[PDB]
Order: sequence, then structure tokens, then C-alpha cells
Amino acid sequence: MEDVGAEPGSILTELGGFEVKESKFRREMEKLRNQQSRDLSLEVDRDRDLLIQQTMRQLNNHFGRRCATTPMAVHRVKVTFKDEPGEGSGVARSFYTAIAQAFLSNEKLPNLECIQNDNAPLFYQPGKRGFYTPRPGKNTEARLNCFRNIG
Amino acid sequence: MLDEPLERTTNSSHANGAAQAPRSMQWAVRN
Repeated sequence: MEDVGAEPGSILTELGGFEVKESKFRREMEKLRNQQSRDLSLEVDRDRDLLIQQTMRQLNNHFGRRCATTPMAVHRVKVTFKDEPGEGSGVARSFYTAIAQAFLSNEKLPNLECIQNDNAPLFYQPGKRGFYTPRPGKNTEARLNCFRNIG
Repeated sequence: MLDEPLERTTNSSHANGAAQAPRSMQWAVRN
């Protein structure tokens, strides 16, 4: 991949392993990352319920307008915690892990009835452990919005 | 004990271009 990959339209690039694809995606994500101005700047805590509700509320408030205004990319994502000053990608990793653990628990979701303007867990394990698919019930718009938020 | 130890670190990759190949066929690659 050092030399033969450099040739235009090489077949080894077409039939390359994971390395080539991940390297190309990392190059293009570096390209699209460093051309964004605005950020997320959401405020959450380390709990299970308030973390989820604050994440959902902040994400809904940020992207609130008449329909989606094209795909939007952000240079950085910063998160703020109560009684805990700190910013940087470390807060991004912490928020990702915490929110994933909160949404991966096999317990009733926090009652977010204020998302406007039933409560079964969103993701379950129909197959082997650690793999999930959405659980839809009565087809209410609140869960559709929450699925948009997780997406 | 063991007089000769082994090094398990990073870097020190001087002109490496053939160690990335999948394990099952490394019998057919030298250096």
C-alpha cells in the first residue's frame, strides 16, 4: 500500500482490507472536521435519568427550526457538568460513555413527557448480548424524536 | 531467571513495509 496504492485507480485500493477504508475515512473526516465553526455545547450530569433528559432537551433546543437545514457538521462537541468545571474531548468521551450506558440499560426510560412543543426501553436484545435494535410500541412522535436524537 | 529480556514498546519502525499483511499468510513474507 506504500507504492502500488498511489497509482491512479489501483485495484489493490478497490480490494483493500479495513486499513485502506479506515485511513480514507479518517482523512476525509479530518477534512470535514476542520471546516466547521459552531459546536454543540450541551449541559448534562452523571446520573441516569437527568443525564438523558438534559441530553434530549439540549439537542432538541439546538436543532429547532422549520425542517432540517441541510447536514450540519461540527468541529468540536463540548459538554458541561454541574459542580464540575471542565472542557475538551475528555468530556466528549465521558458524555458518550455515560449516555450509551444510560440508553443501554434494560430499565424503563426516564419519563420525558415535556419533549413536545409509552415508556418501554428503546433498545433491547432480540439476539446475542450487547447488540440492540429499536423497540417500537404505539408509534408516538416522542419516541420518533428520541430516535432522531440518538441517531 | 532470564538473562536476555524482550522489548515490547512502540516506534523504532525504520523502513517497514511488509509486516501489515494478515497473519495466516505471513509464512510467505520475509521482512
